[PDB]
Amino acid sequence: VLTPAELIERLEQAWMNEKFAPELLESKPEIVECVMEQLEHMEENLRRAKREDLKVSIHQMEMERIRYVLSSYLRCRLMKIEKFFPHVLEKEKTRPEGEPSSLSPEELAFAREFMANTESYLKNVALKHMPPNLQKVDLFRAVPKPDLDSYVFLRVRERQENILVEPDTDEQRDYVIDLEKGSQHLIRYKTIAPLVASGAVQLI
Amino acid sequence: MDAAEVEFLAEKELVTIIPNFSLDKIYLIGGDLGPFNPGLPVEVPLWLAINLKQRQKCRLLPPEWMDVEKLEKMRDHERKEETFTPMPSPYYMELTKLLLNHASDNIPKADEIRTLVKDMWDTRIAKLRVSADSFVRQQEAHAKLDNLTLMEINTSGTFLTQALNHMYKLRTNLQP
Amino acid sequence: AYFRVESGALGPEENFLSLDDILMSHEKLPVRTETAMPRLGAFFNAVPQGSKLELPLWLAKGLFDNKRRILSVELPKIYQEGWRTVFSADPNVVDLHKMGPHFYGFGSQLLHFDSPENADISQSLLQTFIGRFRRIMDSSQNAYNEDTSALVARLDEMERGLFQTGQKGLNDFQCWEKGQASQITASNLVQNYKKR
Amino acid sequence: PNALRFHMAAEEMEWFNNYKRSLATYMRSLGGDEGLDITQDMKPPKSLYIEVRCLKDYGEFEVDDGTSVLLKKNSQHFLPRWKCEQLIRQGVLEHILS
Amino acid sequence: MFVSDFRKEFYEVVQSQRVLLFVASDVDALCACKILQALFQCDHVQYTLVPVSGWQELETAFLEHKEQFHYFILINCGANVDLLDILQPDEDTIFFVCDTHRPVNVVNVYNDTQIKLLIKQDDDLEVPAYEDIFRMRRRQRREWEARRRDILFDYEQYEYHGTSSAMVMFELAWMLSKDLNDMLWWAIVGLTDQWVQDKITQMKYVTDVGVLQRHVSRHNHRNEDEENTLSVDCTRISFEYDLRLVLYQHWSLHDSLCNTSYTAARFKLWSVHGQKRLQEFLADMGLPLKQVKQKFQAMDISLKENLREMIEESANKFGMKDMRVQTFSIHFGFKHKFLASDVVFATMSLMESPEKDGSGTDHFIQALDSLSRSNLDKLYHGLELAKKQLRATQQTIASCLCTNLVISQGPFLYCSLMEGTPDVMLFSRPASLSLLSKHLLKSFVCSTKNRRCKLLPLVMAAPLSMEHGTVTVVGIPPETDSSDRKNFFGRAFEKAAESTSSRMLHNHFDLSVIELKAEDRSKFLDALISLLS
Repeated sequence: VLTPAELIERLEQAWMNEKFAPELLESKPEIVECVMEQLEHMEENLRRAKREDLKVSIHQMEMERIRYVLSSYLRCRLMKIEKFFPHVLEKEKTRPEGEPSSLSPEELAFAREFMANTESYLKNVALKHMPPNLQKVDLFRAVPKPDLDSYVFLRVRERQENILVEPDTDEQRDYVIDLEKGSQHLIRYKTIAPLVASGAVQLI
Repeated sequence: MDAAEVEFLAEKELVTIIPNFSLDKIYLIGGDLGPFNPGLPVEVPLWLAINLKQRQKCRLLPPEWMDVEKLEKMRDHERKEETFTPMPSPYYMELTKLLLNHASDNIPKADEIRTLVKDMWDTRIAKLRVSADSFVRQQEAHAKLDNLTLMEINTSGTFLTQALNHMYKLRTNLQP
Repeated sequence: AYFRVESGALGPEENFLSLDDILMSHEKLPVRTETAMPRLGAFFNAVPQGSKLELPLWLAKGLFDNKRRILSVELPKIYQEGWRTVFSADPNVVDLHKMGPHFYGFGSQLLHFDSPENADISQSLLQTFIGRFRRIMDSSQNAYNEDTSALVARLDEMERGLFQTGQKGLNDFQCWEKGQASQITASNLVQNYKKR
Repeated sequence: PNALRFHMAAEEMEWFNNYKRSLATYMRSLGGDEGLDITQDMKPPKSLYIEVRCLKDYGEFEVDDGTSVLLKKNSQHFLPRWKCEQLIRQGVLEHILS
Repeated sequence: MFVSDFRKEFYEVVQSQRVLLFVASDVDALCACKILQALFQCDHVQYTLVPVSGWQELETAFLEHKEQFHYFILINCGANVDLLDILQPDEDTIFFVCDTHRPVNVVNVYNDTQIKLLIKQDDDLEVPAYEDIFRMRRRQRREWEARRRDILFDYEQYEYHGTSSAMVMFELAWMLSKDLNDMLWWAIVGLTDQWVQDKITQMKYVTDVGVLQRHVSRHNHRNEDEENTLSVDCTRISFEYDLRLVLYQHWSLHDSLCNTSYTAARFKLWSVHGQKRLQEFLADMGLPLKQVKQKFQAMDISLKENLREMIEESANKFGMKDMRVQTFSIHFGFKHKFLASDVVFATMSLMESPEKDGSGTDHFIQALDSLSRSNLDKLYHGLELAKKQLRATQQTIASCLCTNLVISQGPFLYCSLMEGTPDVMLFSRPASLSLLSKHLLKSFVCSTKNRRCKLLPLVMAAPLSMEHGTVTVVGIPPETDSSDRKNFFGRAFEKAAESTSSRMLHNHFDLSVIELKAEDRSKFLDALISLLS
């Protein structure tokens, strides 16, 4: 079991990773549930305290900071879900059992509702009035996919060796580098995405 | 990320204050904050320090590195070298701004400190500009930027990354 | 919280829902007709074989096939050797706004027609971008609270996006340093709705 | 606002209502009770209380269930930030920094 | 009743509640509100601040808020009237009153539960005893009633002002150990506002200047190395023995000399020989004309070294002995330096601005914002407006004195502004009219020959509304170097209107400013004459 301070540390780490990643990252139900529970317990405890105290104000300020971080993180995830909904749903549909999910159940319900609402609107406003063979729009092709070739700044948390930098399509130009702990690099996201997933690097 | 959020991150750094009130140990989710006793020093996060100062409850103490001699040596070293040198704090610019804007009455020689921090900032920004120009002109695929702070990266990061994305797409046009 | 669908013109295919891409593909492109085209003579009744026409890029892309059955495509003068040599001399003085607002996006999509000059078009587009980067970066990050009409006059659509990003970064830091970044303000849309 | 409603088509209004319902459901599902309304807390917090000035007449505004305050133009109130954020974002209140 | 302990009876009582602030429209009230706001925001006190400009506005606001609040603080209003009768509150409501107006109404003085006066008991207050004013029949009861009538009439004859409310608030802040330098500056500005408007005597001003000098020394006195290491961005307040000239550091010395009522009145600059006298004064100084006509900041530094002493000496030669006044200045940054009277004039000009695009509650908000160092641009804008207002005042004074518009009735002087006057619009608002009337009386007393007319008070009228035919009427007491600054025109006006049955409105918090139906005017005046002669 994590200490509460470590829990807030992981919350901030996920916040920044989601803020800079070009795609929807992996869901973290434990972090969200634990943080919400911590906020609820702190609110209850403060309800037992007197209003005039300095301690109550300090506790409230800390809770405000935690709440802001959680809200911003969830907003970022929701924006990504709305931007790429067909592809998010497709990835979730065909996921292997062992592999971790990128959607919480509630996010999944939200995404399904978003897709159905948008499709029904498009059908009812224009597509039903088009010629019979033009009535189907494949939303999978109409909505752009995440661009995984984006450049990101990262800080190394755990040393990594033999990372393959590919400057272009030509193989002969590709070379290899080392990532040392504490070092900071600017590199394409596609090369280092598994390291973001495992926690070896932090996106800044 | 915007500058307000980098400042939010910077506000988690620990500083020392002398309170004029008494309070028992506080069990914050982030971590315990020791008992507060009038006239005695105690370590707290920067956000709480600024709040207590604004409410006339504490007096702030400058960090150890906020010293004119040390800062002058650091500025000279930064000007002499070619890469980025390690900074006294990962949020030196934000800490300087907040502390000197809110507690200059508590920090002697605040004007000199501000000027030295400004000198360091200007030198490092110029080094980052040279790095970006070299990245684009020489057509690099990767770069190393050690000892560079979050605020420095955030000042021009979006522009550089967007330019690099466009340049990569232009470099990979001919691949079918 | 409003983010239009972004351009995909520099990639292998353009984005279906991108307004910029639709406007870019509206632009014309010289073609030569390789087959008689009945019942469309009114719009250009048959169009004779070998006729020379200007078609929108989307229409040319639709009719084009690698074996050149319906039509063959010719490059606009802007992407031919004569202008490529002018670009190499000094790419900073050419007005890419007048020579096609979507200069890079249009040139990128021309590579779909498998011209013998594909390698030269590609190399020219890259060098032009590299040769213009420093000026774009400097002007965007150092023109503060000033008139920029002369600084963006010659930039194309893709470059104007970078310039706006650079100005945004400069403005945000200036606001933070002056202490204006902490006030809670009316949303951007509310300001443009109720005060414009 | 009705001004904005005027531009939308009826089908667009139906889409907006459906989206609003879905967002409310998701926000309700996050926490034990009432969940978390992630439409608030749009900027990092600085102070627990703030000073607000009324930019227009708005009438009664509930501070706590027991007590309300009348919003009339050019009056000033010292209030918790989380109760004023929404009205500030709508252009009803202005945040005064001194 | 009076409050003895401001910490225990007022601030600790209010700290835990929600409070409503009614703030009047004068600079001293604004400074008091600033100090109180700083204190409340330190302690997370939920407060509502409502600007009010007159009795009708206050009554309307109270009606709007009486249900939602139980604690009200009135700043510079409510002490001279029977508040419980005007407001008709509930028995549980409590009114804290921090008001400079005197005398205090007897009903307010002797209320145990609802009226609490934040007034120092050391002030000039001679309240009648409870028995004589609150309680064989012909022998005693009628005698007691007649005596009460006499004592009440004597007690409520003259209107004056007590200690500044900003100073009371600063004393409260010092008691709480929450007093900062900004609070001290606000207190100084409040006292200077009292001085600039002739609300207090010279002796009281000097006494309060000494009181504030002690606080300034406590807050700003440090040794040489401490001064060396202290950042230039920290505010510094200094006691100064400076000049009476108005805004002279933000204007040219020539313009300041021409537009300061003191020098302008003594040189008779509205006359043709006054300009020659001013030229003689400048020649006696040795200041080149081109230098004195240049902006003070751009003037050559060599002339500034001993400017105050040389000006004092030359003025002494020319019959002005009061060129130098004890005041304060505030410095911050490299650039920003202000004298207290400059801030007072800028705030007044922001509040009484003639730009009618913005309402008066809008003009109040601008004035209140200007007092914060974050809104420095507003302060500079107010300085420009003050320059314009001073020029307009001098032009109006010249027009009044040259045309012999100040005519002496028997007991008082009468001057009336007409709609044909160019700048009349700038003086329709009551505060501007009052200040103009005081400046005009000073100029007239300096420039008249008749000895009797020098010892008379002044009554001044100006048009208010051309729709309703209303005129604003102000009355001010005689202008003398040792004047007690006490005014009897409020009761005289109320007694004239009652005897003549005119249509008068009392809306200003001062009883010497009234609104009258123009047609009644003539009639009114005769009664007033008969009443004062």
